[PDB]
Amino acid sequence: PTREDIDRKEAERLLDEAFNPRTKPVDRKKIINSALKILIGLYKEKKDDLTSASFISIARAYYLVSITILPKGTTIPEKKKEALRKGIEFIDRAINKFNGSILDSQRAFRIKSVLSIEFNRIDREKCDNIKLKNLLNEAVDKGCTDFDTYEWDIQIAIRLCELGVDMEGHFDNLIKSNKANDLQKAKAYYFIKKDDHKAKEHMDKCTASLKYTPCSHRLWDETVGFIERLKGDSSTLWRDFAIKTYRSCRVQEKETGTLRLRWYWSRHRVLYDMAFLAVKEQADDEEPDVNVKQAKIKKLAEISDSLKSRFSLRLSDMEKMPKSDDESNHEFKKFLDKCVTAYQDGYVINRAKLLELTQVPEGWVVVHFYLNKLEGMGNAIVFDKCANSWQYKEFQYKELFEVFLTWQANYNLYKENAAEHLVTLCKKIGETMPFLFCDNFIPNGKDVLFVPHDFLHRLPLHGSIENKTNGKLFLENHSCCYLPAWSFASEKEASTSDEYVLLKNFDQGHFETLQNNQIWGTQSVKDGASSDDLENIRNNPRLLTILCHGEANMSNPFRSMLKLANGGITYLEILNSVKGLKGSQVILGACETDLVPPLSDVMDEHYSVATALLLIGAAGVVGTMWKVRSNKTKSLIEWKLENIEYKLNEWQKETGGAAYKDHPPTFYRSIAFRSIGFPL
Amino acid sequence: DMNITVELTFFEPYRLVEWFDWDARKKSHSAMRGQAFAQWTWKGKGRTAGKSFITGTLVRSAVIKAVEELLSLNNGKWEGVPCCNGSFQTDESKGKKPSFLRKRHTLQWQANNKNICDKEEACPFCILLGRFDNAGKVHERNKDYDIHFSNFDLDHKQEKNDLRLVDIASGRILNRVDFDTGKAKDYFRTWEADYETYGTYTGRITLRNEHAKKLLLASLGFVDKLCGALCRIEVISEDHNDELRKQAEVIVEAFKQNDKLEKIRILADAIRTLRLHGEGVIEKDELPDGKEERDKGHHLWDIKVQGTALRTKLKELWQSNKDIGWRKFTEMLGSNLYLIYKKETGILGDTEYYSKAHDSEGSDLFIPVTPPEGIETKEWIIVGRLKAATPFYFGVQQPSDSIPGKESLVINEHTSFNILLDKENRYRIPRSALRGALRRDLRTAFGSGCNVSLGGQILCNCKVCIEMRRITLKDSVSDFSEPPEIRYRIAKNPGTATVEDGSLFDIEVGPEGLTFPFVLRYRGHKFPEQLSSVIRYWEENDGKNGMAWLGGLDSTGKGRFALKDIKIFEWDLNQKINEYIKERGMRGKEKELLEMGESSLPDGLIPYKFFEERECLFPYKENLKPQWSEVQYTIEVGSPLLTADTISALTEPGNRDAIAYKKRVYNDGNNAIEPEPRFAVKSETHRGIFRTAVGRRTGDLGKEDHEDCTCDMCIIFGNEHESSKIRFEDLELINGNEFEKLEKHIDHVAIDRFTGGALDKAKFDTYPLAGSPKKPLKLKGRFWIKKGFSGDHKLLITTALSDIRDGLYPLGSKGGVGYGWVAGISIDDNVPDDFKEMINKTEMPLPEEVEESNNGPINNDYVHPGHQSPKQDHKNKNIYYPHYFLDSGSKVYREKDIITHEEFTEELLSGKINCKLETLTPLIIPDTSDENGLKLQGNKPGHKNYKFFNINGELMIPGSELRGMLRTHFEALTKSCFAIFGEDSTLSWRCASKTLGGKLDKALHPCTGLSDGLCPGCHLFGTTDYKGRVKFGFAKYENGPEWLITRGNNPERSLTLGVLESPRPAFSIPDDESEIPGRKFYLHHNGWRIIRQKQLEIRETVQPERNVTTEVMDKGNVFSFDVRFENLREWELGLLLQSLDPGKNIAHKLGKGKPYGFGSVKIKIDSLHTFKINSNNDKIKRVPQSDIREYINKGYQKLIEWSGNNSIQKGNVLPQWHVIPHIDKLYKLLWVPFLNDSKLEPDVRYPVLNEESKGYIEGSDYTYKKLGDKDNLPYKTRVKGLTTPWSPWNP
RNA sequence: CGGGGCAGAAAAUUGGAC
RNA sequence: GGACUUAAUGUCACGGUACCCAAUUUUCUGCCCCGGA
Ligand SMILES: [Zn+2]
Ligand SMILES: [Zn+2]
Ligand SMILES: [Zn+2]
Ligand SMILES: [Zn+2]
Repeated sequence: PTREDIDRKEAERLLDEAFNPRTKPVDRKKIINSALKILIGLYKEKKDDLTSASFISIARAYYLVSITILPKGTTIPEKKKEALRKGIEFIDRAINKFNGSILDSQRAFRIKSVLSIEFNRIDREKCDNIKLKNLLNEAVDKGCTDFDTYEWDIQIAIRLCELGVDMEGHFDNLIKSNKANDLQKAKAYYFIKKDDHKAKEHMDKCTASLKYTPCSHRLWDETVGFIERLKGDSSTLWRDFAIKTYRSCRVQEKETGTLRLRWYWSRHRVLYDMAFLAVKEQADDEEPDVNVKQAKIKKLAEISDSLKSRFSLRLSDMEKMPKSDDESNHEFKKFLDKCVTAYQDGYVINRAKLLELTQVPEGWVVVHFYLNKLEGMGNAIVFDKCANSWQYKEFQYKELFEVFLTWQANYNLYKENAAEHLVTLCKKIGETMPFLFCDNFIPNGKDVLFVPHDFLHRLPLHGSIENKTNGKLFLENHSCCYLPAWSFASEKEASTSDEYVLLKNFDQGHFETLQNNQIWGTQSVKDGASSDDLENIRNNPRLLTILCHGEANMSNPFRSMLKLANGGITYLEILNSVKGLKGSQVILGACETDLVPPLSDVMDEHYSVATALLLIGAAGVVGTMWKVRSNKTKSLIEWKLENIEYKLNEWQKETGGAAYKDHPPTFYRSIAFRSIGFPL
Repeated sequence: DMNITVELTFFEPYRLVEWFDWDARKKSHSAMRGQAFAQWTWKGKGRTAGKSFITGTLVRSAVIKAVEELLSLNNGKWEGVPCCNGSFQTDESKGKKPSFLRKRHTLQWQANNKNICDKEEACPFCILLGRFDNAGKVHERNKDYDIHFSNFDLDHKQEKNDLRLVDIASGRILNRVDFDTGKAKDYFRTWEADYETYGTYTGRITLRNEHAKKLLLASLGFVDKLCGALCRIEVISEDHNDELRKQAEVIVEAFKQNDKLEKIRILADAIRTLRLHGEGVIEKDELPDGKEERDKGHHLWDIKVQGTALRTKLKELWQSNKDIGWRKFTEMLGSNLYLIYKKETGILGDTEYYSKAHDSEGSDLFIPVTPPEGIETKEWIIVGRLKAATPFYFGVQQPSDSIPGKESLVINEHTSFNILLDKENRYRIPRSALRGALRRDLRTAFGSGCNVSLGGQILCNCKVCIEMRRITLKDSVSDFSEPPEIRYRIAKNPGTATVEDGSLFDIEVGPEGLTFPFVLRYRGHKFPEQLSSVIRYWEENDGKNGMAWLGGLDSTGKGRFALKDIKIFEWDLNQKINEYIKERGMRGKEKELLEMGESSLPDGLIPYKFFEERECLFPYKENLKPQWSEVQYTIEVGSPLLTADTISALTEPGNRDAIAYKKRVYNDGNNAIEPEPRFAVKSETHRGIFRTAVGRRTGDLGKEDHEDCTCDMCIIFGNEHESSKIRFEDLELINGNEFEKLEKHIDHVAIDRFTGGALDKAKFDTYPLAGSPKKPLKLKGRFWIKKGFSGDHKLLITTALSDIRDGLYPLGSKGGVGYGWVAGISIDDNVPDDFKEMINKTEMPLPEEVEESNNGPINNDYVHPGHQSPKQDHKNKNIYYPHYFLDSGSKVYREKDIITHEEFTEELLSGKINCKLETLTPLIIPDTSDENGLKLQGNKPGHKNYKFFNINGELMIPGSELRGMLRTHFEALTKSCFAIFGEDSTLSWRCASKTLGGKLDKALHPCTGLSDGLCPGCHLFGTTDYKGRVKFGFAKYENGPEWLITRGNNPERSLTLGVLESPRPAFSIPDDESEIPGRKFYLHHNGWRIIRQKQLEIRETVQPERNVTTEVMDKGNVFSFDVRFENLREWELGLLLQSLDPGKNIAHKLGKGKPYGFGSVKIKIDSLHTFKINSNNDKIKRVPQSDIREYINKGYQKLIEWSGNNSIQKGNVLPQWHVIPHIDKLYKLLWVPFLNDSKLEPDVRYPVLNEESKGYIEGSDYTYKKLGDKDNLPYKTRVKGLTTPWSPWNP
């Protein structure tokens, strides 16, 4: 009708303006909504009718719709899948239309092919390779080779060439066209002419350009997919390609969002695993010099440390965000806006101080752990300061996980009575990693600093049992310390006062001898300490104990709060509030599982409040790994009050905590203590 | 070797799924999800029949689980024979995986064995498990099985093995709700069967080793659940609906032909309510007829459906059918008509998600749990009843989409909102809703929890899931099977304050007072304290309210239940397990336990006496009690109240246009519906008033849309993303027993603006509740507030309450004429102390009243010159006409930038006016409720007798008459359009060209839309698409001597009027050659003495029945009323004040008998207030005289600017209203000539009959004969005499 | 020589959010 | 007695609240004078 053409011409302005990246996504979503709602009403008004030319527009607008519906998801969006699935149905009917025009059929087939490419990208069981191959062949048959004006033809040609269809007759115009990026040129060079120099140069240019692209961009996804394809073909370029891409990613990640932030795209774990594998493989060679091998092992440790630093979170958590006055109001909003704009950009237009790994005090041994997911392997890299040497080993972790899960499940039901499975877990730990008890790996009589990985953070590594008839414990011959990451170690000189503080808040008077000692400080709030009462210590004391409860949060680490006689002080609040605990020693009463949530997968990057205390400036924390009785905590507090010049492993050993064979409850109650922090 | 046959019985609805092969099962998500249900297979291609069964592998799984639990409870022994740990693992190499791959924990114990189980000897556990047999993963002969489980088949023992799926199953939809926001997502659907008819299955079990018979039998007796319901295991038509759909299509076609299509929802889904009446109403035709001419009025029941009317109708069709029944007939007719009409008239986010089954290497683990030796296990049962304290609602989907077996499309949803019932039309509480509510309350009481995940490779270990894995419930049904009622709901446009487009829907709700059975079972070691806290929160006792919220629509207060008659018992599973097995755990016999004495309980079941009371549990004191806070208050209404109800008004036989709202309440005692209905105000209006007040206060109502908005309203009252944090309830009348007549009959009419007569099709009446200033109504209600509110939000709520108290927002409808005005609010004494302190703080402080300087009775100082023709004749010689016409214009000014109602503009005033009324001549206000009030319709029949208008014996004046009088005066003053007019009419002599609407000027036609523009009268008082800005109230009687007492034959407080009838438009327009003159007005005089003296033989066989008798009021009476306005300009207020009191020696007319000199009143202003709304929350104050005079002067300036003259200069000129021509002409009509000592009593009478009259006196020959011919009076002279006030007709 | 009119009309019956 | 209709050393589906947003209301004086077989 004469109304149909005018309506289509009016509504096409809004749909063609969608190729303008200037508009913010918050307005892009509403303008595309209007441009889609003007057209969809015609469907329910003119059911079983239309000119078959505005029918393709329903699918074309729907293709651009699944650009803003993708976010606000955790691991996979349920509406991005629906949008393409629905746009397929509204183009299948346009295909069956008998208009017979050449350009209209070409455009309809182009839209169908690109929608099917996206569907196959996000879903394989609903769109196999054979159907995509047939559809792309049909699209090529109609003459969809206008490479000089539309990048959709370039994408179609690249996808067809990656499948196994020879395309020698279009390579010249594919290369000549200026609307092709570096990755497309590299793919064309590699998959057609089997050349290597041009592919290396082009993808090197692409990787260099990638340094200024946020992680929300799809270019990272295409790059990782291409590198995976190269690895699958057993090529040689992937070893350097992975390392260069990892370097670019590490450079780009340093944006300093609240000093600890990420975006959680689907990749960035397989990329790190692939870089680790490439470095290890290129270090496995028999080079005539050992300095290059030492450099390679140091690079492996560097990669592990760079991965272990921060943690990622999802939009559901970074939206439902507790707020403060300084950082949460500005940095979080800026990061959110930057990430969203980056996500909705490439779909419109295509174009303290860190220390040194070798700076440790004499007589110290450092162990780095890494769990490889791409190959299901374990690693352990050690560095000896006196000998200036590096080593590495391997192990399997497929049954240690099951034993740990069994221990956790039994403990969650019978707290004390689950002490029999702790011995089994410790024995399994000792058997799985025998290099700990080897003189050629860790010399006996030294100090060990542990930097574990995801699910190894919850294992009592200091209570391992050697695999023999009369095996002994690890802490008997050594003295262990823990650290979530090497980036948390900072230079610190002990220049503090000599006062003691107390902060007690419990349900029953389990601590009666405590809170009545003469040595306690005058700023103690032993009768119901509150959230702002902790903020009243500013003289840098030497000891501080906080006897209270804890509240666990399952999704947001920033929402876990320390239970006090108030609304409670949270992770963000404890970072933004306490300013007077620098260089001191802290002791917590009894909690390590009241804050971290239970885990179901092999990975976990959650953090407790001990890391928060380490961040404000504390020089060390002492806590109990699981729930115990108040007698042991009170005895430890009194011992720490009496003296501070003695080690913790000596106290554990002299209390008869190494009698796991005789009384498992004694072992359970004794080996629950560990020390956090690195004495610099 | 033996063969035992067993049967299985269900006590709750169970679930059904379609049968697929194991290889082909991976294609269907529903088949993968429902792997533990009963299976259904078709019989033939393209069929709707089949048969159902239960596989023996599932029964085997349940039996071995029961065996494991029984062995665990007894430290791995049974009857003194020890058992081993068995085996539950297989190797992928040297074999193949089993078909189901367990994903839960396994109870284990100490071995305490000396012989390894082998082919020569095995424990009963290793015998029940097919360990050492000749049958593996491939079935070959069925004989090698040492123990075999066969399939279980449905018992169709009666007849007709050809069973249809539609007669056994039904469809339903469930969903998942997010804890933080309250919204839902990822729904899914299933099938539900009927356990009352098809609930028995028979199967066979074969066992060949006599070393496990006792264990197998005990395990069979220990199984409690299967296929989603509690189970027990023992060892031995087209014509009707087709014809009705055809008739519905016929009715739809007839309605479309008659051009009445939107009216189809007034027949359909409104005659559906006849199911609450019965067949008696149609069997006697007691429907409320239509009068409309007293001959054949329709009142909804006279249509054009290609035959006889809709009254010679279903009275002849119920007899035809008589088969489905009254209820089914009405319901199916209504549903078919509604569906047809909806079909005739009429993007993303659907997200129906099913949980997937994972498959990956290293994702299967064996986790054993070893409980401590010496621990004890128990089993607690809780019984009681759930009582509904408020109407409830459990939602379902349209029955057309719920057919089990069947199913390029976008969103299109219905509006009926059905309710969940069973096959016998009884009310039901599903187990899923109860489980969801219990889980939510448990998570709230614990303080922490998790959002449920559906993948589930390892089960969650949080605080809530651990307890929820031990809780079992039951499905509940009632004993009441009567049809539910229907609630209507609309929305208002904030701009024009009227009904918005696309804003109508209805819901079905149940009665309040019903009771349902309640069962809860917990198994474990120790009874938790959080569960006790939840139970105590749900219970009600000794001034405490139950706090159980179930179902949807919690924001409008639907579905608050209460728990009573609680009994708690306890089993002991370490020494009383044989008794538990023998009694089957009382599965299916819970009502007997609810109604059983203590001595009759079986062995093993003992009462539990350790249930903690309130105030002793740490939970429920820091978490549950401060969750919701209650505010209660009483509202006093001193005016008639009407919340309109249309379907009831057109259904009950009272034959009334509009009636009040009422509901049905169920009575627990004697199990019946209480036949006295209760009047109330719906909670939707209660919520809407508060929401609108808050939005207008904070200015968030003006936003265009709230798609992702997060304004203050979206925070307090919620939006489409997050639920609401405030919940309202009903306001119920409590003093209805103090009125001898609770409802009053009031009539209304519309008056034509040209002829002064009642318009056609403009008569209507209302039936509101009776309220008076000295005897007001009482309403009591409440609402709940969630914790976490800031001080600003509490201040806003308190300000809204104060605004409601002051009287800004009336309740109900017709609030612009004095209905539903609030007098005061009395807050209860149990509300929080801070709320009362804030109410006291925000209460209106002492206003800035003028210190009695110029704050007295504001009296205008103005003198009109008056007409001079009667001034020079003090001998009373001339004769004048009763009425004259006023002509002005025609030049009407219209405005396009009309003022919206959603903001208190800073430069606009808003206050109230108080005024008094004094009468000069006798006043008559008839009361048409009773046509025989004086009780004299005996010996004299056909003579109507009224009295004075009153409520509860208090003389009053309705606000409608005052509003109409001042509206007409303002229209005359401001030369606005004709609001009321008779568009179509014809004139005949003793055959005109056009109708009476054709001669009217184009500009004077009434406004019909908001685009062209609104004249000042319509822009100020209101239109059909624009709510007015002024309000009027009722006037009460204060003082006065008495009635007009006479001395005759009738009662002394009465009088007999004359003949008044039939105004004649065809008198001012001779024949097709003149236009209408304009508005018509009467004159003030003292002609009421002629009626009084001619009484007593005015009745003596002269007027048989054409006269009426009514009470009268004497001179010197005083009435007082109020006027409200808001968002007014300056000159508008000046004009309003000027029109309310033009000045001295000028009065108004009001009442019946105007052309006889009756009903002349004078109005004076007593005071004036104005409240200012700013950021600092200013208060009310009294304005002095200077600003009032400034307002009047500004109004004069605006009027003279509107005049358009430029010769007259503008400035600070004293107000002389006689300069403007039309204003002076209008003021000449209202001049009182007998006020001061200038009596000058004139003589105004209608012309008498020609020669055979009664009061005709000789002389001037004033009859119509002389002045009716074009020889003594030309037409132009007659028009000039009509259009000139105080023109004598004496010559 | 005669005579009663009106006992309702006009609009909104679903939109979105998932 | 049996197929239609199961497979066996492994079924947390009592693992999921049909859930969230909307004022049956806007406008209207129970009034009154000339006639036509
Ligand atoms: Zn055995
Ligand atoms: Zn959980
Ligand atoms: Zn809002
Ligand atoms: Zn108007």
